Amino acid sequence: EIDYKDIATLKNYITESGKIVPSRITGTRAKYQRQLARAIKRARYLSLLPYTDRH
Amino acid sequence: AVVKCKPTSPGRRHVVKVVNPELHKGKPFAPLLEKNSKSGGRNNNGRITTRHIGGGHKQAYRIVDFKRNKDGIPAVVERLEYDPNRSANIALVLYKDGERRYILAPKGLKAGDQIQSGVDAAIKPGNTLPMRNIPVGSTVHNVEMKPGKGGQLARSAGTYVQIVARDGAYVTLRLRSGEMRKVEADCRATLGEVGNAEHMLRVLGKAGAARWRGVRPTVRGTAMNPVDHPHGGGEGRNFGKHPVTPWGVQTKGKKTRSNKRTDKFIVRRRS
Amino acid sequence: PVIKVRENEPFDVALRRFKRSCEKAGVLAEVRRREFYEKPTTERKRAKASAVKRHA
Amino acid sequence: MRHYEIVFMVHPDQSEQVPGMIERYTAAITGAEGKIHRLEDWGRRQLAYPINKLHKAHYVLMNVEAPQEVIDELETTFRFNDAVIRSMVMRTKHAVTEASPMVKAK
Amino acid sequence: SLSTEATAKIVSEFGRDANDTGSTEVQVALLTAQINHLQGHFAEHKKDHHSRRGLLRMVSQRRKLLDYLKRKDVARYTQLIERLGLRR
RNA sequence: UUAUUAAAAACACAGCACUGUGCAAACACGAAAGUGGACGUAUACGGUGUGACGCCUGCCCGGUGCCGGAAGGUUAAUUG
RNA sequence: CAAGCUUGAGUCUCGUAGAGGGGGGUAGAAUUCCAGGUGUAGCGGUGAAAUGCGUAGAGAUCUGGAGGAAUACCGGUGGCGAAGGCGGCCCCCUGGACGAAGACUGACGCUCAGGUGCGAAAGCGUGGGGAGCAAACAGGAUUAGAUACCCUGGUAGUCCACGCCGUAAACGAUGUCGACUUGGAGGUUGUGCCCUUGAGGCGUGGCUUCCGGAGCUAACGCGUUAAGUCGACCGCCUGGGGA
Repeated sequence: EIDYKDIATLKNYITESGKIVPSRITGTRAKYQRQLARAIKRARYLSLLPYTDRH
Repeated sequence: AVVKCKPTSPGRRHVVKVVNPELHKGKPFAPLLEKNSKSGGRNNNGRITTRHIGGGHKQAYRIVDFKRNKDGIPAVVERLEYDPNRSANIALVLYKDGERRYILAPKGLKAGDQIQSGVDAAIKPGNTLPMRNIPVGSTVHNVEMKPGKGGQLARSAGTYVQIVARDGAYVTLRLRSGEMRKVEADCRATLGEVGNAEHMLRVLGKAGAARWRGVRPTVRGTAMNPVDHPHGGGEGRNFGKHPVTPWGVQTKGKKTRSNKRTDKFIVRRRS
Repeated sequence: PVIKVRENEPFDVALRRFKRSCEKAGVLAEVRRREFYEKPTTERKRAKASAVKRHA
Repeated sequence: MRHYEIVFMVHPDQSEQVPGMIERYTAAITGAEGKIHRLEDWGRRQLAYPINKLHKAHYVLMNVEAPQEVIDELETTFRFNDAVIRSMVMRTKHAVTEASPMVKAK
Repeated sequence: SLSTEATAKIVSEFGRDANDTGSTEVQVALLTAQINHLQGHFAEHKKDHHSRRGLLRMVSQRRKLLDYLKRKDVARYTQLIERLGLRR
């Protein structure tokens, strides 16, 4: 149920520089971590999330 | 298809020919033929002005529509035909009003495809539009350099041009030579690229195969006497001089373009 | 690792915060990792050795 | 007839051409025996990074059930339309008629 | 693979019942349908070796089923190979 | 191919390479008009060398040439 | 030989996970190059240097553009694949595996000389492309010498399409298939049960990592994913060199 349009939820799993946080830090399952990575990449494409802190 | 002939003769050993089963096996469209008399490379003074031209098979000229100014009216491809006057193949198209014309056959075109010219034509190979209505980055051919003059760029087999930039009333084109040129946007171009791309893979195989195409032998300048060529004679094989044309102009490097009239359109020379 | 020196903070604490942020971002380790080419077999062997020594 | 999720951004200067674009797209989708599950006009949104030296793009979301021919025509339309600065078509497992978080925020 | 409707149609026309999905005739017919369908895919994707391995698995499985059927009852074998257009 | 003392290992050749050429093309014949190139458009055309095919084609940019560079030095008519 | 049977082997229904494969598109970061603005004497490199670039304005910084290649974070003794291998995102075509409850066929099975197919990298042929890296090559160093390590460049190549090559420490140095034999801690992926208390507990499959018992082994070690106890078939070995 992870949606790339849920930026409020996706921002909890990215650092201050926009990088995805590892599953060891947030303690999320591997399956939902993969879903989160896919959703974050899609949201980066739609310019809803930044690729980096620069641009 | 590209096929290699079996070496049943020394003249056939290296022949590599291009066969196209979709070409029309029959006579061309008569109302679009003209007499095309040979010249032997002679001008109106009767002098040889271009060497190594002469003989070859008799050829009839096909009136190819390079302007494509019949806008709005759809047309269907009847058949692809061999054209001896150019490296590309030509397509006989039939407009809805009953007119038949010859166009350069783009890549992928086949009998039964529908093409159209004009500002409202769809973006697909074979359609002709003013270059300001063509998306930047697309690959086109049969490009005009003056509006309404007729296509002059990218007409050889397999050639094409890509529009790299558009600004104001001009577009920038990357020609097959690698040169960036500016052409005003009202000029027309046909989508896609010219067919018969494997034309460059053919191998003539024997000396006579070039004679059929009207090419006479080329004598090396170093094989002549000093009175005939700057590369002169010598006892044995001697060169000892910088390579030049038969008229003494340095070849192998010396640039000969001298045209200040069209320099404003050359964005960047080839390299 | 953007650090905005907020009001009522000395320069030294801002510099130490900048260093802490740039080390938690891992930019120096990455730019030291990327300066030479590491063959795929080399990086696989290194990852395997690190995963093995992470067992104590 | 598969389900798709279409998101496309329009140039901010072309915000009033968006209703006409949506009208044409729904016409093309329902003309081919297709359905439209969800349609959301998010309006202008600040871009996370500049796209074509631009900020504040206009977002639209569509959830349609349509064959592949009309979806290919829609992708071609997006590619050739100069106002659509960015688009993305994605398949979904089933129909989605729930309001997206972008409009669920209100 | 094959859709559910095509599979049901094959099972119905080649089976002794609508539930006889395990008969040798039904299996050979399904494998032949999948091979014929894959033929068009591999005409366009000549460099897809990973899927061609599954295609050859299907071919060999159909061959073994046809051998078993011919050894078991040759009459049904002939009816099947004429109804499906086999024997090279 | 040396008509009439030389038919060859010479010339040509298919193939290869370099180089020029964006079309009013380069180039050639023309005091010029113009014509050839070509009713062709860089998978095209001209020039040069090499000479099917096979395996290959190493080092030198000091000299000469060509290409690029534009700061500086030198430098024509002109100006006075 | 004939007729059976369902437990081996397959088919169907519904779902699940996956860098499995082929095709097309697109995104951002970065390197390089081109043009311009600011700006001035250094930059680069090394153990130290020098070759190299730079007052013809380099390096630094800012703006715009071009092109190719690879996809940071996720990312993990994680996943998929017969093996080789597969890593941005999206779409199209497509193979395999697994699980739940049933229905179906009824030994249709295992292995396989010869045969065929796939087969990293390098290499070859044709046509493209070529940013970075970099055999050969050139120069600067080091050295007794330095045809090397180090430095500055740099061609093939690496990239794409189609063919060829058929080799690797192609490794788990462990052929495939099946049965049986104490355990512990994990990972990953289904599924079932219960005020579901909870991100819960208890079962039940598939794959997978580490330790270890009997046993086996020359020892090291393997140890239910065996190198233990067996069965079927195949490949291979017979002292070191020569080879």
